[PDB]
Amino acid sequence: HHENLYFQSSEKEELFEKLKQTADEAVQLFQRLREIFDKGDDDSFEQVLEELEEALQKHRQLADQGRKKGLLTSEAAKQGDQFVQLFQRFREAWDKGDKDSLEQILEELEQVAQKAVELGLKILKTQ
Ligand SMILES: [Cl-]
Repeated sequence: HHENLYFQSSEKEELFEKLKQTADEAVQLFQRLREIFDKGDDDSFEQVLEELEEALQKHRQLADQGRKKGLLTSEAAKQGDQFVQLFQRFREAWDKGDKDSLEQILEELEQVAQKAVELGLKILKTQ
């Protein structure tokens, strides 16, 4: 029989801890990606880019899991869609060698990332 995750305090807490753990790893990788980009190490850049893509995908799957189990769709979903779309453009600029678009998108990604940190952690307090 079905019960909303909202009312399963023990299982919901475990999901929320995994959400914060994967967010923390993705945010750490995003900050290292910025530092590597400034240093200009290609191999290190591509490595951290793949690790960040994998960490972001795991974070987003956990968010989808909570919503499938009953939680309402929060404003963090749409704001995270904005980050994912910009992040895919960033990766596509790197694939194509468009360093012009790369640096411009990265500045915009830094602002969207800070909003995602603030919005996601605020919303989690009352989900
Ligand atoms: Cl959500």
